[PDB]
Amino acid sequence: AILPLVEELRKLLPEHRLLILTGAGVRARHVFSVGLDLGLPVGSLAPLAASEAGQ
Amino acid sequence: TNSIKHVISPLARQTLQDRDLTRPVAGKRPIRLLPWLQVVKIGGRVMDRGADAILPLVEELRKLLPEHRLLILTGAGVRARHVFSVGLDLGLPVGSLAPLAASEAGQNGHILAAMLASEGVSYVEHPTVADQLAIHLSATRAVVGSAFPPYHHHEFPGSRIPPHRADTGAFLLADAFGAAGLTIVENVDGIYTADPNGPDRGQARFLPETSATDLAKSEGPLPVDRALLDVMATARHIERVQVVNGLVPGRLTAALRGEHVGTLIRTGVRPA
Amino acid sequence: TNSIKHVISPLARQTLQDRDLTRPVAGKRPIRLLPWLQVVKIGGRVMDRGADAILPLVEELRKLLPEHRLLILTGAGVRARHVFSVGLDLGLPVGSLAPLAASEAGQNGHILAAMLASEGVSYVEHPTVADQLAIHLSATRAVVGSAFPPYHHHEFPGSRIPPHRADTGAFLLADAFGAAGLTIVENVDGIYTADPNGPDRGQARFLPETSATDLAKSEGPLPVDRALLDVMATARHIERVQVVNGLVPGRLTAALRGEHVGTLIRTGVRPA
Amino acid sequence: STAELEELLMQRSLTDPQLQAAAAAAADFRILPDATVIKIGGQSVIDRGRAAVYPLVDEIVAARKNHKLLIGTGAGTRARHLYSIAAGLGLPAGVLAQLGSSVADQNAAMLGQLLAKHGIPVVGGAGLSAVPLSLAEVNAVVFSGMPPYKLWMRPAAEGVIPPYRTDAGCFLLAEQFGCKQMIFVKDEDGLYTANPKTSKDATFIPRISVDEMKAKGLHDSILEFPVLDLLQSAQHVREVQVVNGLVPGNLTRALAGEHVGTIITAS
Amino acid sequence: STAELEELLMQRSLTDPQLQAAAAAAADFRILPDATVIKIGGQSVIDRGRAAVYPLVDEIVAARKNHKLLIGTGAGTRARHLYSIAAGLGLPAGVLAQLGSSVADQNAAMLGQLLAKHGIPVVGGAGLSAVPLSLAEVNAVVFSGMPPYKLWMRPAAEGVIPPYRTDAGCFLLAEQFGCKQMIFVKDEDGLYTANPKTSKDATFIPRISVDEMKAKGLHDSILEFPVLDLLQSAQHVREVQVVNGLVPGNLTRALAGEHVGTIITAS
Ligand SMILES: Nc1ncnc2c1ncn2[C@@H]1O[C@H](COP(=O)(O)OP(=O)(O)OP(=O)(O)O)[C@@H](O)[C@H]1O
Ligand SMILES: Nc1ncnc2c1ncn2[C@@H]1O[C@H](COP(=O)(O)OP(=O)(O)OP(=O)(O)O)[C@@H](O)[C@H]1O
Ligand SMILES: Nc1ncnc2c1ncn2[C@@H]1O[C@H](COP(=O)(O)OP(=O)(O)OP(=O)(O)O)[C@@H](O)[C@H]1O
Ligand SMILES: Nc1ncnc2c1ncn2[C@@H]1O[C@H](COP(=O)(O)OP(=O)(O)OP(=O)(O)O)[C@@H](O)[C@H]1O
Ligand SMILES: Nc1ncnc2c1ncn2[C@@H]1O[C@H](COP(=O)(O)OP(=O)(O)OP(=O)(O)O)[C@@H](O)[C@H]1O
Ligand code: MOO
Ligand code: MOO
Ligand SMILES: [Mg+2]
Ligand SMILES: [Mg+2]
Ligand SMILES: [Mg+2]
Ligand SMILES: [Mg+2]
Repeated sequence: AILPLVEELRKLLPEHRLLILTGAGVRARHVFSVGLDLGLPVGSLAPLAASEAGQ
Repeated sequence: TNSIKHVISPLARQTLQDRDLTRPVAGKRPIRLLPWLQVVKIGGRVMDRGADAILPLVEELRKLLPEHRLLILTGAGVRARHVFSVGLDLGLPVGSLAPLAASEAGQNGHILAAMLASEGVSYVEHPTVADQLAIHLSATRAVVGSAFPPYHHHEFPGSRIPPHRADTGAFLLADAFGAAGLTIVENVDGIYTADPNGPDRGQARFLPETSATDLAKSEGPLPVDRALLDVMATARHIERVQVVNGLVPGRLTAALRGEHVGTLIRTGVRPA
Repeated sequence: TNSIKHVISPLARQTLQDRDLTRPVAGKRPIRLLPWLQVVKIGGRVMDRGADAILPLVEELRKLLPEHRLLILTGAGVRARHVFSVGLDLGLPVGSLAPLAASEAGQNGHILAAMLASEGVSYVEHPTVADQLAIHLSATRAVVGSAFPPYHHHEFPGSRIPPHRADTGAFLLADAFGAAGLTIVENVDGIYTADPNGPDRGQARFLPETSATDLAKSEGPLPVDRALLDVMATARHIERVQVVNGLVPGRLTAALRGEHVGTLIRTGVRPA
Repeated sequence: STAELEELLMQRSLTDPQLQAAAAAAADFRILPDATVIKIGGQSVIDRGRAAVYPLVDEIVAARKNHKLLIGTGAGTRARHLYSIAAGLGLPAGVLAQLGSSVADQNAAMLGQLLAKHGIPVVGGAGLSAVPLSLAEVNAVVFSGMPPYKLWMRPAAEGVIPPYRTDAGCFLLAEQFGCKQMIFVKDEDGLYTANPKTSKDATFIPRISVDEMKAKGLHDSILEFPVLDLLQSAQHVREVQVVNGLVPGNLTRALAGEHVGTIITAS
Repeated sequence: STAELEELLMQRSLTDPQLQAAAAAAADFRILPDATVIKIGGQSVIDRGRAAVYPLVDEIVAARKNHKLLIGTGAGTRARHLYSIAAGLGLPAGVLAQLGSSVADQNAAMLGQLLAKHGIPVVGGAGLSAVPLSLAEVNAVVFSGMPPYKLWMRPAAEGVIPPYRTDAGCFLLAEQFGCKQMIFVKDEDGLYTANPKTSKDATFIPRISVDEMKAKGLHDSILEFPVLDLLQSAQHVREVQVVNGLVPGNLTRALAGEHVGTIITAS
């Protein structure tokens, strides 16, 4: 899914000025499962998912 | 003895008139050279109003440059009508009048480029556009040009009025380059059923959307050429063209962003 | 019957000779197209010295590019004097000599551009200066050109010597473009009361500052044309022009920054 | 009735039919009414070389003494090579046109080098080359047939092959400058029912109209079909003649008005 | 035997000697066989001004009534100034060529302004300027001399001075267009053993070949030496004549084939 997307973007750059923001996905679901098993509050989980987005 | 010296090729010994022999070679759909290009055709009736209409337009464009890579083509306007008046009094044929109007287009373009020079914009002649538009656009963001196509002494007959005018040339360019979009700027909100500046303006009803066929199969005036519709029928890349009023701020910007602020004309293209 | 076909406009039915009728339309002060432009006219007497004077100058310019957007216009020098001597032996009129000198200017420019090419500099010919200057400067930082204006066979009569030379053309350009500044580079510290290379060398007093009028009313030689002093009076944007010696390093760089290192000539322009 | 024309021109749009009808009612001026246009095929003639070109040069040097000649060149097979290449890449009709223009210009250069000793030049400016067309010492010019629509070429319904090529360039140059006759010099006696080089049963055709020509549903023609729609829509030149330049005298006889080969009439 | 030529052209490389030999066996076509090329020195003639130019203008307007004339101009001393400058700067031969082309064009412009009242124009396109040559009331043109090799010049073995200057331009224009006669108008009666302006013991030379000219090991010549290698390799024009344009009549006598100055023969 990424390689086609990457080519599309490669073809879009000269057309637009782009800010491409990524999301987290499933790893965030895992860290949620864990943090909830531990009883952590939502404010403790937010950054943990932001990180998967950043990666 | 006097046999022909052929260069070996798939199209050798052909006349290029038999489609069954060219289709295996040239029967496929072409590519886009400048798919990242946006084309904007300013009408001459706009530029003829002067500062009152140009300065706002100039500021809008100034704000558009960092957003798009622009080819701004201009039209002729009323001076072309005058030169037609004269040339017809003299009995000149349409091929004699075509360049005389292309020139008024080019002068409008020179004007606009003078107003935009502070931003890195300049006017480029028809050969520069054709052969080398990519570099002139890698340097700067927008370039201005003339919309009338160079059919000057070779224009099509049938009418004493050149049928291939600014709109047509802009579309032909855009569809050749495979541009992202063509946008037309007029002095009216869009296309109607009749000239709203004419006698039957009371019955004129706005058309937010339509097809090239519905218009070409109709009769009556238009803010755009009919040859434009004829070529739309044979387009390859461009699927829609938006006609918008440039006297109204913000509509050109929106149109470049794909908004439906004026009239949409669907071509004969079938998307995937 | 044979009446005139007019195009409706404020200036219709006018000759453009009656100022009372044009002033309501054209009597206002114009705008600046390239207000961010700096113009530098190199004299030909400089380039005629060769490497000894050009290489230092070239390094200075190399160090100026990232600081300014430059139009470097060259002058003719002595080859033009030779072609004048010949054309006068032949009895040719001034309009026939003008282009012959413009050419020597252009060749000096080609030389300089060759020396600066490594930095992205090139020579334009003059159609391109008039129209496609903004883009050629959005690509790179400096461009070289000829200073002699194209009055080649349309040169003004009265003198067997083309009065409209490099200085004049540079100023006319700059004042049209509304440029930020015009700077002239000569082989002398500036302007004097008399030629410091001539017989009156001893009575020559340096003039750090003066006006175009004080000079035009005067009589005697100058390192600059007198037509320059005539056009200065009709200037619109340029308020001062600095003449500096390019054989001395750092003076050009300073002049571009507004320092008083040579001679300052105030035009007829009134500031705000 | 020019006042109505003027007020319409200034007010209405050029798509206004009242305006088009007013304009059609205008005068008709012929710029080179005494001139004759001929198109020398590239693939059919020039690409044959000496045997087909020297005789034609003779015929031309001979005819210019009694006629006024605008000689347009064709492109040939180099253009077909280029078209094949560029189509293999998917490049559009405009580019192909840019390319064929050059082939037509090369052939013109060759012909002009052949004819220079006879005072016949090569002109970018065929219509307004007033001097050569005026002097009986010259009375002829060589131009190159491919039209100026370079990149703005109207593409065909199907494909990237430019439909308007040398044939159309020459014909339109004739119709514009009000020339008296238009001739196509090629490698066949005229138009048949089919390409005689492929089919041997192909039947000759001495005369025909455009409508009949379309009704025949020809798969291949000796002319570009768009030229027919142009001819049906022209004002000055209403017929063209196709002849064989390999046959000596055919061109000279045609210039005199004879019916040598095939004649195609708008109506 | 053209089929072998064609198949070789399509298959082999143009360096293939079989191909070069086939090509040499081809035909020859002279484009302006009745034309005569002359070169007006810039430093030797034009840079002298009135005294040397007005008489030549007279001679030319006189001679054009019996000969076709292609008058190429030389550059002169302005070019030498430019070369000095550009060499001091270390710029290459191509640039210097770009520069000298211009001096030659200025001189041509001057000469054309002198000759316009006589119907003699200045033409870029000199060889195919067919019209003025087909006419007897013009029968001449001025084509500035410097060649088009502007930045692609073949540099010399040593230095940045362009070796193929005006002399070569005129001579090659002659050889190409198959002209009948090639003349160099300069400030000396012809070729000597040494520059007479510097060595008054130098001996005149009425006639000589290229081989003998090299064997003499001339330090300086009245022609560019590369022109000799070109002349030894030409096919149409096999000899040139150098004359003095300051002497009245010499040019006219030469155009008539007379031997008045120095004659240089390839063989
Ligand atoms: N009403 C709905 N319409 C469409 N899809 C839905 C709907 N409801 C749920 N989905 C599902 O939700 C999934 C996306 O979930 P989510 O938005 O969390 O992932 P994402 O946005 O791609 O990742 P991230 O949240 O990290 O950006 C889709 O795969 C889709 O199948
Ligand atoms: N059906 C219609 N719908 C809308 N406007 C129409 C229609 N028919 C005619 N017009 C009129 O046509 C005018 C535009 O004419 P035209 O298209 O020749 O000018 P332009 O395109 O702005 O200039 P140029 O032709 O030089 O590009 C508009 O001002 C409009 O009033
Ligand atoms: N009043 C004066 N003050 C200073 N210099 C003068 C004066 N009068 C004459 N000169 C001399 O004029 C010379 C410059 O002449 P000129 O302006 O024609 O050359 P240039 O401007 O360098 O070259 P070009 O004219 O091609 O630009 C200087 O070298 C200077 O010695
Ligand atoms: N119906 C037909 N009648 C006659 N000739 C035909 C017909 N159909 C095809 N042809 C062929 O078409 C050829 C001419 O077309 P072609 O374009 O190849 O040559 P040309 O047009 O003279 O050259 P160019 O296209 O380069 O100008 C002739 O050689 C002929 O054999
Ligand atoms: N061996 C020689 N015999 C005759 N003249 C010679 C010889 N060597 C040098 N010269 C000199 O060379 C000069 C001609 O060469 P030069 O190139 O200067 O003039 P030109 O070629 O006519 O001008 P341009 O080079 O500008 O076309 C003559 O003035 C002549 O005195
Ligand atoms: O060979 Mo062409 O391109 O049909 O004239
Ligand atoms: O003076 Mo020349 O003609 O450049 O050798
Ligand atoms: Mg054909
Ligand atoms: Mg319109
Ligand atoms: Mg007037
Ligand atoms: Mg000066």
